Amino acid sequence: QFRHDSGYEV
Amino acid sequence: DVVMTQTPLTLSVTIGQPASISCKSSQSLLYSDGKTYLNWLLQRPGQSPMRLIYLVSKLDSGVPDRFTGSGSGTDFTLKISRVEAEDLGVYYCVQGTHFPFTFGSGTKLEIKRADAAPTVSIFPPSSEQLTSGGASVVCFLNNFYPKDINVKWKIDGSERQNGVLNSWTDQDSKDSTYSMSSTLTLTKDEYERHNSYTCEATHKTSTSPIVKSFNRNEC
Amino acid sequence: EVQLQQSGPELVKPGASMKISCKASGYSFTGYTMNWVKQSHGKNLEWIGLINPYNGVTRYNQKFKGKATLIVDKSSSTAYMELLSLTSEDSAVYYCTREAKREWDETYWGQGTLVTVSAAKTTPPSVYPLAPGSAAQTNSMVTLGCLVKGYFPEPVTVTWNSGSLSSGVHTFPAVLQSDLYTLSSSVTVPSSTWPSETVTCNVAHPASSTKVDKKIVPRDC
Repeated sequence: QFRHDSGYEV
Repeated sequence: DVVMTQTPLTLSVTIGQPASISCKSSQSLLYSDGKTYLNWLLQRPGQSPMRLIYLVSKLDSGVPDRFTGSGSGTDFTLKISRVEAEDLGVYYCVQGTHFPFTFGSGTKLEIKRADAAPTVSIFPPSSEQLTSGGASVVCFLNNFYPKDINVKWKIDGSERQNGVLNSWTDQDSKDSTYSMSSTLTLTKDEYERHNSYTCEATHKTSTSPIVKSFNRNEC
Repeated sequence: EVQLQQSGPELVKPGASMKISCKASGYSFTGYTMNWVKQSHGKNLEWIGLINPYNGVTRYNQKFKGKATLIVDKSSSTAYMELLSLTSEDSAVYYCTREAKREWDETYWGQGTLVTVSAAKTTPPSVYPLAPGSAAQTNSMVTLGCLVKGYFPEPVTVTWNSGSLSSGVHTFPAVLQSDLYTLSSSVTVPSSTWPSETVTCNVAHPASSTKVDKKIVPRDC
């Protein structure tokens, strides 16, 4: 509800 | 952290009229991918928040086209072209560009409508409660408008202010009214000492009351 | 469809630690990040942190570092939040939410979990039926009610006729007095149906595992 794909990897 | 400042605190709008509410951020919400992660939520009475708008202006599935979001950078706006009673609740903006994600403090949308007198109902203590030594007298003042109504209690015709607890519902999304409940808590011994119990719907203006009474000794 | 089913309400003592669960279903659990949100007093919303169940990435709001721990159980598609070293200010409603993966994905919220931090014991409500003190009236609708008195902690759940009476109900916010909550509920029915047809309020109080029904009985006149 805040930012899509927020659990992005590095 | 990004501070999200919403104005106004509350907005009161007649059905059919427009609504506009503002959300300003203390930092740009433009992310490095060119997108601006500004969202609008609506929290209706008794429910979890639900997103209406994302990426500033995109409507979530099912949201009426009466809702539009706009803005850029640090200044954002949610508009309702014509307000419907079901739109009431608290609108929050929330930013997802910067960690930690942060919310505005909300704008409560309230519906304006014609005056409505409360339906007043008074209830004696139950036999079950009297059995156990208590005596709560309950009064409902239901489906009125506008929100500012008061209650006055009388016992044997004399005003009583102690032992009175009140609660109010949120605005009704079908008829845009308000309701209030008032409980006068007495001991069984005090309740049995008197006969007549009166609940009055009052106003802070020179206006006629709406009264309901019962008698312990007769119906 | 997609559902986020959270733990029921909890009473917990200060200084304990306790777990909230969020059971996800209807979607690929590891395909979406989960967030947790605190709402105090039905007012301000605060983002606690997120967890990506696929890769274990876990980001916290620094405010909640050392207060919240986020884990997932992929085997059961369940997200967990541990709240540590509980104090009175941890009393609140906590939500889990499912984030979008693609831009066009829907987002979802759980129903919320009400946490009450207190040393007090549980007290079940006393439920009293509310019937008019008059024998008759003018209005073509009659209002009845139930007083749900002296319970702790919140919440209770009030229904009428096991939920078949849903229109015309006002269930009011509870008031706190002498360390107990009291609320009331009103229902308004056609006068031609009462008292010929029975009206009952149903009151559940999870913390005391109690469920009671009270039939509205007319005054004897």
